[PDB]
Formats: sequence, structure tokens, C-alpha cells
Amino acid sequence: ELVMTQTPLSLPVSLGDQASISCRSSQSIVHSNGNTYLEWYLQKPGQSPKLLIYKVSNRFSGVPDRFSGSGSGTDFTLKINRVEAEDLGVYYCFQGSHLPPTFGGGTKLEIKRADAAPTVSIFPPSSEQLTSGGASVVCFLNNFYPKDINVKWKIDGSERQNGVLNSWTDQDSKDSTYSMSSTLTLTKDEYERHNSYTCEATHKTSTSPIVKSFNRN
Amino acid sequence: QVQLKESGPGLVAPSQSLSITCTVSGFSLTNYGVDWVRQPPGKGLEWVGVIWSGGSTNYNSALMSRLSISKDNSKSQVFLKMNSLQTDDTAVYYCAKHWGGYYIPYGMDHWGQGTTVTVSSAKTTPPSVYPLAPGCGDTTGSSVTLGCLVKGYFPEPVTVTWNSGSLSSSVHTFPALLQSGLYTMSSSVTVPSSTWPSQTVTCSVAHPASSTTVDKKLEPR
Repeated sequence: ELVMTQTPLSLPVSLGDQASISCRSSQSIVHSNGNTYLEWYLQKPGQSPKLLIYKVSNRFSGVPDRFSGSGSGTDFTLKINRVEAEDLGVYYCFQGSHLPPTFGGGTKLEIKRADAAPTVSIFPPSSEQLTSGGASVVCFLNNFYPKDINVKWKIDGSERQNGVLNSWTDQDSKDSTYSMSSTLTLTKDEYERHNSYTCEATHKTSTSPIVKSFNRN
Repeated sequence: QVQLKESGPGLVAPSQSLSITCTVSGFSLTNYGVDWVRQPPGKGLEWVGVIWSGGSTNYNSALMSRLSISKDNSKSQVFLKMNSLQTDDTAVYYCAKHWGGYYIPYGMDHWGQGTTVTVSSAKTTPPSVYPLAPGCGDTTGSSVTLGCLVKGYFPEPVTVTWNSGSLSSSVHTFPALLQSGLYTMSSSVTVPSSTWPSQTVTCSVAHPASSTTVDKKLEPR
């Protein structure tokens, strides 16, 4: 029933630049033993959450000196400097002094790095699946920065948007890049009546579009 | 070597109940206490409950009347029922271990991988692997890019593995969205052109919700 506020909700920052997260408690996080039980935890994407800091300023094993945790009673801050791609993930504060113990709403660490161009590959529908009433032409666009990109499917000249679905990734933890998958699925029928297929895609990198088309010849 | 494992039903029906057990190893529940943390979809960590190493349980206020952490010291298991399910009860259910001193844990020490719980009407629809191999028309340089578009499953989640795990070289995963009431995800893995079609690549999909797994081999065309 204790409140903890975490700001900002997301923090853009650059590799090599310092970070700071202030966690705010609605009341005292100090224990009667004077020990205030404030943890920080990090959850990289896909991975499970992990203990970093376990008692305001006490680093947990593995975790390097670049991570700092300060704080008194309302105000606590996690400061992380010499910022890596690995720093990526969600950072959460957790109080265990009085019950029920509670978490902060997390803050997304954002890294700003060097512009990277996207790598596109178009993949034509599968044999087996084509023999399954369906036909899907799935494209890929990998390792780009910024996360801002545009992609369209032409089917003999025109554009396709109908029901289309692209899927992004959270910034890589090694190169800190984003990636995206677009699928262009319909029916065999319609796939059975268009020959070539184009995977168009514009990005801040290239003044010219990024295209990955393919014929049915 | 300490481990914490979670098992569950993948899905469950709106308004019914759910229990998830935490299989544990390397330590004991007599000596230790484990918390129950959870993560609503696209939301942040949510404390569910605790069981101190002495049969005692303290709960999350907002659902203690739906919570109930049990345990079997001899069986090293940490069960957790949870009556009258609901649709925002959808979360990942981790079992974390106590690292602090006595009756005040310094922090949740070791966390399980996590059991996923989906609350909806819809039923377990199994997945459909389709490999994403490049055509014959286009070619590639120094490195190639392939993947599998794993389509039509319910409920979440699935898990792909490239070349028996001997791959990790440029592996991207693209989250799954719904479509026709079904999830659909894709995995891409980039490998040196000297290796494909040169050597035998393969994609292996786990999806415990229906438990089934399909490993595909990639051939162009």
C-alpha cells in the first residue's frame, strides 16, 4: 500500500553518457532497524528480471561500478554511466521495508547511437504452406537506426496495406539497433496470378528507397 | 547448482482458477523463502506474493483473496492457486528466491525463467512453422539471412532455436501479433554465405501451451 513513482517513464541517452533514475516513495522506506530496503532490478528484453542494487547503494555480484544507487527516504536515484548496449532493458525500483512490498513502474533506458542502414530480404511463400490454401511473402529489415522506417508491398505496380502486419524489435543489446518484419500474406489464388513481388522500404539512411523484389520466374 | 522452474496451463478460462507450481533445486524452502512476481502484457513488474521459509505467507493486497501461496518443503515445490481468473490476470509468473538475511530479504536473488498465463475464451491452436528461404533469383554477399515464419498459434508463447543452439550469430526475434484470433511470429538468423546453403541450417520451435515443437531445415526454392 506504499507508492513508488519512477520518472521519466523512458530515458533517451547515448552510449558513453550518464543516466539517472529517481525513485519516489509516498512515505518512509526506512526500516525500524534503520535499514531502508530499496532495490533496483533490470529486465533486458526476452530475459528475466535481475537484481542490480540490493540496499539503496549496494551493488549485487556481477554488476560493475558504472551502476550507482543513492537515496534517503522519498528520493532515490540509479545512476549508470559509461553506458553500453547491454544497459538496455527496463529498470525497476522495489521497496521491501514495509508491506506489501512494491515496485516502481519501470523506466525504459534508451540509447542513441550512430545511424545504421537497414538490411532487407524478401522471402517467397513456402512450398508446403502454399499447398495449405495460403501464400505469405515475408520481408525483413535488420539492424537500423533510427527506429523510423517506411515499408510498402507492391503487387505488380500498386501498393498493399490491406491487413498488413509489420513487427519491430526492441533495440539490440549488442549493436543497439532495431529490426522489423513485414508479412504480405493472402491466398494461393491471388499469389497464383501475380508474378513478381516487391519489398519496398524507405529510411533516413538512404535518400533512395530500399527495395527487395522478386519474380515468379 | 541452483535452479527455479515454473509449470502452467498456457491458457485458462475467464472467471475460473489457476495454480502454478515452482520446482526448485540447489536449495531448500525450509531454509529459504520465495516471492511470486508477475508481469502483465506490456506492463511492469507486479508483486504477487511471498512464502517465508516457515509456512507463513504474506500476499498482494489487490488480490490476496484470489492468491494463496502453498509449498512442499520435501518436494521443494511452490504451488500457487488463484481463484476467479480475469483477463488482466494475464502475466508471466516468475518464482524468485530470497537473498537477504533473515526476515527481510535484501533482494530477489535468483529468478525462474517464467511461466506464461493467458486468460481468454479461445482455445489452444497449435503453431505452424514455415521456413523463410531466399529465392533463386536474388543472391547474397559475405553473409546470408534466413528465418522461419511460425504462423497460427494460440496461445503464446513460442520459442525458436537455430542450428541446435550452435547458432546465435545474428538471430533476431519479431514479437507475435494476433490475426483471425491467432498469434503469428517470425525469427530471422543471419549466417555467413560460406555456410548456407553450404551447411545444414534448421529452425526449432517450442510452444509448451500445446507442448509441440517443430524443427525445420532450410533449402532454397
